[PDB]
Amino acid sequence: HSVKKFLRVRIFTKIESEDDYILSGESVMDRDIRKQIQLLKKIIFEKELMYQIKKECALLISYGVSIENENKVIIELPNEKFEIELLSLDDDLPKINDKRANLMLVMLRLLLVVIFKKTLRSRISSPHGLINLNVDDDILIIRPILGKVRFANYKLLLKKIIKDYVLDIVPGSSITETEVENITKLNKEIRAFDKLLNIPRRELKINLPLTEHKSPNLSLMLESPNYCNALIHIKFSAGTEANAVSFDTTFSDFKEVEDFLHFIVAEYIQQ
Amino acid sequence: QDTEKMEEQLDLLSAILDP
Amino acid sequence: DEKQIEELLDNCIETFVAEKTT
Repeated sequence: HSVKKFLRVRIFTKIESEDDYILSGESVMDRDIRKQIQLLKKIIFEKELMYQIKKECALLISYGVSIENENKVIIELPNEKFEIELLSLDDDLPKINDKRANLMLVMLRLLLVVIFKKTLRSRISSPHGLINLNVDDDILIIRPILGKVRFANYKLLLKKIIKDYVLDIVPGSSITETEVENITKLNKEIRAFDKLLNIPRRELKINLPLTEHKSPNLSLMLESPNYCNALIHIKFSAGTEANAVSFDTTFSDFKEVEDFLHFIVAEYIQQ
Repeated sequence: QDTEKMEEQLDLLSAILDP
Repeated sequence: DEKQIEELLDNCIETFVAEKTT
C-alpha cells in the first residue's frame, strides 16, 4: 500500500448558483509470476502517465490547467472541470459523466502509448544513437484531449459572432461548415491516431445572396495550432472587376473579428 | 511490447462504447 | 486495424465533447 496507485479522472459540473461545481462523473478502477509482472507493468505505466502529464501541464498554466497536488491536476472549463488524480485504493450506482470520464481515461493511456511508439521510431530510424524529445513538441497528452473541447467552445462563440454581425444583418445569409526505410508498421499505428492528434480545424462558409451584378463570397476558418488557443482566418471577395476586392486575414482575437466582420458587411455586403 | 498495451486499451475503449 | 481505429476514435471524441447538443 506504500505506493500502489492507479489514476481515475472525475468530472465536475458547474451549476446555476454559479459559485461552485459538483461531481457529475467518475472513472471506475477495476481489480502467477506473469500476473505479478502484469500488475507491476500497469503500475509503472500509470506512474509514468501522471509524471508526463504533470510535465506537459507546465505549458498549460495559462489555459485553465492547474497543477495542485503532486498526485492531482485540475483542468478548468466554463461549465465543467476535470480532475486527474493518481490515488491508492484506500482513499474514497452509475451517473451522467461516468462514461466520459472512462473515455478520457482510456484516451490518456493511449496517448502515452503513441508517445512510446514515437520514441521507439525516433530510435529505430534516425539516430544510430539515442532519442531526442521535447515536452512542447512530442509529449502531447492533455492538449489533444482538452483541445477538442476548447475548440468546440471556440467554434460556438464564433458562430454566435457570425449570427450577430452577419446572419442578422443580411437576410438571405446562412452558414455551412466543412471538414478541411521500412518502419511502416509503426507509422501505420501512429497514423491511426492522427484523428486524435491532428490540430483541430473547421471552415465556416457564409452563404450570401447573389447580387445580379456580382456574387460576394465570405468564409471563415477556425483553428487551434497549439491545440488550446484559436486562430480565425477570414477570406472575403466580392468581385465586380471594376470594384473587385480581396481580403485574406488572420486574427487571434474575437474582438477584432467582430470589428472586421462589421467593416466588411458595412461597406461591401450591405445595400 | 507496447503494441500489446495499445490493443488492451482499444479493447477497453470499444467495450466502453459498446457495453 | 486502421479504419477500425479511425471509426472508434471518431465515436470516442464525439461522445466525449458532447458537442451534439441538439
